Amino acid sequence: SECCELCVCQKEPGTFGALIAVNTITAIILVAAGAYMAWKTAAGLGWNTRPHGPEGPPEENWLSPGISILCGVMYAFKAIDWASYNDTGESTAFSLNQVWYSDYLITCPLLVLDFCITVNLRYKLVFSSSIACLLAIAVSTFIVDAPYRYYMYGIGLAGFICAGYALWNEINAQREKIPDSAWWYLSAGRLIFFAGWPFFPLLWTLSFHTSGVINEEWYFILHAILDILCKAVFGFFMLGFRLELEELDFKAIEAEQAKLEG
Amino acid sequence: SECCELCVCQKEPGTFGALIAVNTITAIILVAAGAYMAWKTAAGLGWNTRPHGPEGPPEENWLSPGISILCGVMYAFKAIDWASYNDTGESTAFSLNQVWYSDYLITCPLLVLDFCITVNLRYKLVFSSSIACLLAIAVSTFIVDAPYRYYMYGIGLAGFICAGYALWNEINAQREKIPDSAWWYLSAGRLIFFAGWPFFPLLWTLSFHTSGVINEEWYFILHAILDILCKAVFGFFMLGFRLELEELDFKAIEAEQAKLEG
Amino acid sequence: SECCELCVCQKEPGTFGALIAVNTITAIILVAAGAYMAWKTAAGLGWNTRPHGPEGPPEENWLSPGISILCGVMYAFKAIDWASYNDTGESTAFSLNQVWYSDYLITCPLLVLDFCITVNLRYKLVFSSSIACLLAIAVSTFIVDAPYRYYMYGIGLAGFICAGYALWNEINAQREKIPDSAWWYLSAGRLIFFAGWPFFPLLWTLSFHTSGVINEEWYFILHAILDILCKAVFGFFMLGFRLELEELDFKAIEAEQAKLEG
Ligand SMILES: *C/C=C(C)/C=C/C=C(C)/C=C/C1=C(C)CCCC1(C)C
Ligand SMILES: *C/C=C(C)/C=C/C=C(C)/C=C/C1=C(C)CCCC1(C)C
Ligand SMILES: *C/C=C(C)/C=C/C=C(C)/C=C/C1=C(C)CCCC1(C)C
Ligand SMILES: [K+]
Ligand SMILES: [K+]
Ligand SMILES: [K+]
Ligand SMILES: [K+]
Ligand SMILES: [K+]
Ligand SMILES: [K+]
Ligand SMILES: [K+]
Ligand SMILES: [K+]
Ligand SMILES: [K+]
Ligand SMILES: [K+]
Ligand SMILES: [K+]
Ligand SMILES: [K+]
Ligand SMILES: [K+]
Ligand SMILES: [K+]
Ligand SMILES: [K+]
Repeated sequence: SECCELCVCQKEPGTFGALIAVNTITAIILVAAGAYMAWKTAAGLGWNTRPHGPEGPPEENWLSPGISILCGVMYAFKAIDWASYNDTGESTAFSLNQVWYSDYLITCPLLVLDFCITVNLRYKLVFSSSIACLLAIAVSTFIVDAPYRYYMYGIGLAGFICAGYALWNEINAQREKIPDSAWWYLSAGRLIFFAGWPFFPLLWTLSFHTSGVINEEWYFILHAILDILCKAVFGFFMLGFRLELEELDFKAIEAEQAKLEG
Repeated sequence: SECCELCVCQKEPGTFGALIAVNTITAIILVAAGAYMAWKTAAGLGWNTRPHGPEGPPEENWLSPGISILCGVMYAFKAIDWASYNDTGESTAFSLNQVWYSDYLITCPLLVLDFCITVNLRYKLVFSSSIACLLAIAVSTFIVDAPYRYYMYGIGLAGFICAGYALWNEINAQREKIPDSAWWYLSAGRLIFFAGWPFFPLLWTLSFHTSGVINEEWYFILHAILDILCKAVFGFFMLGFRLELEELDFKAIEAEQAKLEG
Repeated sequence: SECCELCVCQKEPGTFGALIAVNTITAIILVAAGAYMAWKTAAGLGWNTRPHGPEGPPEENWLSPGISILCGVMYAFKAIDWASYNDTGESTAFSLNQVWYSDYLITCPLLVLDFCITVNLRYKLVFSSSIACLLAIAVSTFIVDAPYRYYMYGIGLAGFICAGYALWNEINAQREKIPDSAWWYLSAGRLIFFAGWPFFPLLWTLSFHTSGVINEEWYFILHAILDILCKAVFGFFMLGFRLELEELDFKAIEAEQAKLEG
């Protein structure tokens, strides 16, 4: 039928509790992580919350909490949607669970931008737009029928590997500048970027529409954990990196000022 | 049926004259207001149209006329759409009247940005993106079915109140800088922002889909007046503010130059 | 029926080879042109590929290759879509051939921006957003029914003529600055802009939905050539302009430095 054997549209009303629970929990996690990040950025500069200043926190210091909070709002909307599936058995009109990877568009162009701004990686906009385009091909690979979904997957994967290589090069060409104390958080966010991301593309090969190992319910459940790790946990490592940099900057400024007085 | 009792889809062909008229009138108003604003910005700097310069009017001086003109084009498209409902009785393919608050997305992210640029309010992009996201929840609250539209409304209203509080704080933390002559126009645009906006959210509670006091025809008619007051009249007050600032700046420059010669 | 007499939906499975071929060829052309442009921008500054520097190529030097490559990816997706029409006889779920001029949105706001950045034309964002809005009216004129498609066409054409006039003025008010060596490429990209663009609007008058001279198959075939000329060939002239400017800049810097040493 319209709903494939392994879809959430074949599940009966009353059997969606797991999905609502997972999505509410992730909404809370993402929103609260983003709120901690927001508090940390507002409260102060470095690890010891040094008073910001007249201009306040930079506007890019809000990109990171921003994504986490927005993804949490998205997940709350998804859980509201899943609750309609539990009752009416037929979703909402505004379902963020209908189009797969449609929310990942926004989130990704915002995260790659974050990384590229914080680490001062070059071609910030280039990278961010490339990822938006590769995550538009991702949506397509879920909608487009069999033979052509694999052709589209090929294009998307080629570009993903190309952009990944270029990104790797950029981070490794900024390693010299990045202090060793701040590199821990960077390498952790990179690890999240090079392992965690390829996971999204490989889970495709075992998905409900491709193979059929993971049914749509469980695919959705797994993409929630992956979002906690991207979005939320990526931002906590990037927040850490930022704070380390800002504490080291405070230290450097204070030392420069000591030498200025002396 | 698909069309609720109090909808424009239940109205017979030939009974849409009022809607076409209102929407054409508002199109004219918004476009002409934006054109006056455009002329004023191009012609000169302050109230006495002081010759601009080599670079010309700043690109942000076009955000304000821009929105008004675009909303007027939107309303012209809406009136064309309403004319098809008057004749064919079944709308156009490209109807800006189908999805409610879908046009408000663009207009709002552009207006909050305007305010934040002109008054130099901090977190410009943050505020503008927050409003875009809260006006995406607004569209949802019109499409999503009963129980879940109120859950979504709750999220949207929470964020609206949060962003409103934050905005209020920002404007009041910039009051010291803003000259008293320019504050008149600011307080008027703020009044339009804190009263006029909450009106949009409260009319929801009495709308065709929520309660049923205001049928979709009249809801549409009221949202046209509200757009004249937001968009058009908001920009005339903001244009006024800008011009006041620019005239005071011209005065300050001329005084500084007199002291430079002396 | 839903498909008009002169549409690609009336063509039988197996008769789409021409469309696939044209769209694959254009995909290759656009991608390869954009890749040459990308190589040229990365490799060096001017015509003689002068080593760039620490910061590398400006982020706007990627807007031009970018569009060409993205339009090539779009056309590859279109050819994949056309192959489904050749086999299944009913398109893909993600068809870039469904909505007419929907891809032109992105491409156009990116190209006008390019021109305005490279030639330092004023009102860059204004122009780019105007074109995005006029190319949203373009999509409408393909979907909206008879009487109202001509009303929308009128609005779109009025704005197109207005923006065209304003653009002409801007380029002619920057002619004095632009060196004569670089003007060749500029006038060629302008020629592509003032002739080539009006072609898009005039082909509308003879299209499958308006008149019926050009059926949708051949309209699609012609819009592919027009994209090679816009996108691809526009960027090769703009790449040329950029390179000329950069070689002249290198020359000027080297002369200034000779005088600095002397
Ligand atoms: C926070 C959101 C994330 C990390 C989403 C990432 C999405 C991708 C890395 C998409 C990957 C792809 C697919 C699974 C579909 C098409 C092929 C790829 C590789 C672009
Ligand atoms: C110029 C356009 C304007 C002023 C539109 C504003 C729209 C809102 C303030 C939306 C308000 C909300 C709803 C009516 C729906 C969801 C809840 C709110 C408060 C976000
Ligand atoms: C690279 C993409 C290009 C050059 C697309 C350009 C599209 C236009 C110039 C659209 C023109 C118009 C229509 C054919 C429909 C509505 C009326 C116009 C003039 C805006
Ligand atoms: K901070
Ligand atoms: K950042
Ligand atoms: K998300
Ligand atoms: K989804
Ligand atoms: K994050
Ligand atoms: K002005
Ligand atoms: K402004
Ligand atoms: K509007
Ligand atoms: K509407
Ligand atoms: K306005
Ligand atoms: K270059
Ligand atoms: K450029
Ligand atoms: K294209
Ligand atoms: K098309
Ligand atoms: K190009």
